[PDB]
Amino acid sequence: HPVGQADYFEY
Amino acid sequence: IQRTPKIQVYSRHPAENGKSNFLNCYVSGFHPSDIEVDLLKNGERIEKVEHSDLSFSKDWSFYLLYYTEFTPTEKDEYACRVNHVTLSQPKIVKWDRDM
Amino acid sequence: GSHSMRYFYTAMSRPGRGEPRFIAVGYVDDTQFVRFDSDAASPRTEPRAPWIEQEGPEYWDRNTQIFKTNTQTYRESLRNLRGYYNQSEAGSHIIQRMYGCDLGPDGRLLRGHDQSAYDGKDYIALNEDLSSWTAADTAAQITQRKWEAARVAEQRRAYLEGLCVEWLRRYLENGKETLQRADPPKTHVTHHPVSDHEATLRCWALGFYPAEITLTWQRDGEDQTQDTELVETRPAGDRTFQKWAAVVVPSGEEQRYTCHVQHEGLPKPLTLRWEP
Repeated sequence: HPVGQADYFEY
Repeated sequence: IQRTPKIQVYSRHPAENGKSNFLNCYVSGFHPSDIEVDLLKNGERIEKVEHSDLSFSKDWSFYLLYYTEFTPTEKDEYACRVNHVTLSQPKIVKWDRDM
Repeated sequence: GSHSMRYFYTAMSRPGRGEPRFIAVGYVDDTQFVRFDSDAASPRTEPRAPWIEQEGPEYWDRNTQIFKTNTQTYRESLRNLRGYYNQSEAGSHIIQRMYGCDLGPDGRLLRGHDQSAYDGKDYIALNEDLSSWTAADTAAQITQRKWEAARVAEQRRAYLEGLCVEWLRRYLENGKETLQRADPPKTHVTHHPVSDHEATLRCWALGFYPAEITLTWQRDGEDQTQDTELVETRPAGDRTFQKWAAVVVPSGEEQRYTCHVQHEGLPKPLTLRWEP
């Protein structure tokens, strides 16, 4: 399962 | 910068004349990801070739497997033809059943 | 043995040809199990291994929500990095990201990974401590600052030590007949003269899983690294992999050469010779 919310912030 | 593709052409199973098999062209080590790959039978493009989903290696270079069903014969010639931004001309690699 | 899960994201801009494409694939070891492609007619998370099909609608819905959200976020990120490098709007650029967890043979976390690249070069990586970052240049230092301010590492760590391991263990159980089965290489040595006084010995390995393998030639018991032609391990299309290693030897000296094969699926390494 991929990560969710931890990927919210842009580079 | 950019990395030119490595190319291997080979069969899924050991080749036996008259027995159905899969013809593979594996392209790898390239960047960026846009790439054009044709499988050829006696110089002509095979229709309906399938390919794997785009992924990449630990060094960030991309790889794809293109494949189609084929029945090898003594006389039929097979090849893979690849173009990429790094190549001034398409590169053709012939199928050799010992490689 | 040891096992890993990884997701591989590629976001690619293409000015004048629509919005950037986002693709995600997921792997357990050398087995792909999911895909998502924003360029699909109807973008959705799709199964790519039989053992994942048993997951319920909520699984597929959540995955697709995540990848659709990422599609948008990575488009913004592409824009941001174009600016960090003072690049024009004319060129195509690529962000890649690979993350996931490694387990040891006891099923315990060995370590986590979360690494990104821009145009094929290292950009930023989560350190093994899962707490600090390594930025490759002054552009990535901007991302690092942003991610430090928002405590991103803490969230990545929570996933890598928690859900990542939990789901990987679940997949390993559901797919145990394949994911936990090593198939050893089928091996042979071929011989072809290249002239009157030299011949090629080629050592083959076929039908193996996982892809990790070591294939070497020795002459009189000495490694022949510089004289060996080794091809990249390549997929057969039936889950298994193939590799060969070749040496050109003086005619009459063939029996001085030995091929050695190591693979998870072999109890003990193989030693092979050409058998005329």
